[PDB]
Amino acid sequence: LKIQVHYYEDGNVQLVSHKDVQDSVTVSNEAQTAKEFIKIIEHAENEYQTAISENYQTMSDTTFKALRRQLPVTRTKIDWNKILSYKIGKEMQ
Amino acid sequence: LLTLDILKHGKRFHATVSFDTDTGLKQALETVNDYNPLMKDFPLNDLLSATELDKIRQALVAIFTHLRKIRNTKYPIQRALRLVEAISRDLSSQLLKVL
Amino acid sequence: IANQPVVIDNGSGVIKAGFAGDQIPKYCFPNYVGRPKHVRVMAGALEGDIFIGPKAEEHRGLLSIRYPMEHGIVKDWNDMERIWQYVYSKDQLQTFSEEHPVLLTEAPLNPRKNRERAAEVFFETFNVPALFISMQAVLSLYATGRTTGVVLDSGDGVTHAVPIYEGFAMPHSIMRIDIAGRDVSRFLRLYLRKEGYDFHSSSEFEIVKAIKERACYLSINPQKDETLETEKAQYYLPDGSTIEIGPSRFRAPELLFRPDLIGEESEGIHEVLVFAIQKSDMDLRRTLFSNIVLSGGSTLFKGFGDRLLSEVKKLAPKDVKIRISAPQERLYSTWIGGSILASLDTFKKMWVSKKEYEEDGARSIHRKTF
Ligand SMILES: Nc1ncnc2c1ncn2[C@@H]1O[C@H](COP(=O)(O)OP(=O)(O)O)[C@@H](O)[C@H]1O
Repeated sequence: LKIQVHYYEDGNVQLVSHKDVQDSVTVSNEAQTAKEFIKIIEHAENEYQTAISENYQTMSDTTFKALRRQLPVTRTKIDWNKILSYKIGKEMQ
Repeated sequence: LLTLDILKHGKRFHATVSFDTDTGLKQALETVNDYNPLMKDFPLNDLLSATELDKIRQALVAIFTHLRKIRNTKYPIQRALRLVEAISRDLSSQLLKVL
Repeated sequence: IANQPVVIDNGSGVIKAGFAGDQIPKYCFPNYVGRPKHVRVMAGALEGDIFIGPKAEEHRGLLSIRYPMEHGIVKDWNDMERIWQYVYSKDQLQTFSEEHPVLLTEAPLNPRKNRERAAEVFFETFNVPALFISMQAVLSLYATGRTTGVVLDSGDGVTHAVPIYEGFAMPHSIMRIDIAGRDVSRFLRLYLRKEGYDFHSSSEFEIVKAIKERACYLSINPQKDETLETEKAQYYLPDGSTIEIGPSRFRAPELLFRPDLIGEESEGIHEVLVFAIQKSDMDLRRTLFSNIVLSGGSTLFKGFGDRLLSEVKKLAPKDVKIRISAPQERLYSTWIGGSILASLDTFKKMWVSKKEYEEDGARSIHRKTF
């Protein structure tokens, strides 16, 4: 189930994903495996779309925090006047 | 140095480190040493007793060729220009008595 | 330029001072002011009215000891001026307040007026060349040498926890309650009255402090020990009497872990630590739990650290290494940290010059408060 989504309003963003679904069932009958094939399909697709949405939900604090935090670990802004004015004590350990 | 040893042995690093850093003597001495050969053996006496214009010709060329070592000693711009005008001041004084 | 920075560690109960670079504070004495109560009759008596330091401690019976600072906030500035002036006297420093920059410890979350009027006092009556007000937790961590960790202090009038990350003391996680040593002594006085022994004189409250300093402990189980009758050890007064304490020795410092006994909606020390840690970045909780430093004289009770470990384990999440350090200089932690901080070359750029104070004013201090 490969997905490609592009968005470029005042920028550029591309979502590329796929889930290597793997499932099995014995071919019992035709109508049974037809709607059962749909059962596996509805399962994996509802699962996959929902999971993708929640991956978007947990992205401000996990993925981005792997790249760039929203706020530093001190949870405050930067006193540029402090860093430039004097060394924070980094020389001392 | 004994006083400095007193302050170092007494764990008071302030006056000891400031004795060399807060005093601008180190940087003053290094700039002094940068201008030290430039100030020794200056041919201004060649310009002093020069009444003949030919002596002044050769003197002027000699002084400037000795001054040519300011390429390696960072000479300032405005300082060099006031220097040149000072050279012209003494040139004018010599020419005044020459006339 | 000046001679050397003087690290004056304040404290609502014990002031501590000395020059920077010193190993231990050479000058420490209680932060009280005693003036006589009786009548001068015989000539040749103790001349002078206000006494501070060892002389005020010696002739303790005559004085009417009061405190000018309470809960890290100065209530009387005249007594504080005399105390600071006493620090610069011939009995403590023998120097002048004109050739020494001053490092000044100060508790967090205090009013702006403390820094403002204290700065006026120094730069105007003392005319110090440079003043620098700082926190106290930052100094205690500098004294231990490590750099990231919380600091749990409980001095005489305040108690707080500061999660420090490499020197940047996180200002959004400093919990602070006002239940410290002096208040524990006060509650101990109440319990001594309930025992039958009365101590109410101002120069007798100090005896109550002495009892707190050498006869109290912390029970591990707070209730199991209350349901038993202890051995009821005695106590010798300076007078020579005898006081059997009993249950009034473990319930007295119990106040720090439950300020319900004093009737207050504040929290215990353990809750101050856990809230100070939990109101921080989730990525630093394990590092903060692995580095807790105690300081302040109220952390000297018997069984203090052990009970703190038990309490924190009850509040911390499961299987997180909790580690509480407790150096041997909890009384001198902030001062030693001041000696390390002010003895650096960056302190020249870290203070506030007198010229700057005359130019901008108090706003310059709040600007360069860190
Ligand atoms: N052995 C002790 N046990 C319990 N409390 C003590 C002991 N020694 C001192 N104290 C209390 O601790 C206080 C000292 O803390 P202090 O140094 O005043 O902190 P700060 O100086 O930051 O106010 C004193 O008021 C005293 O009441």
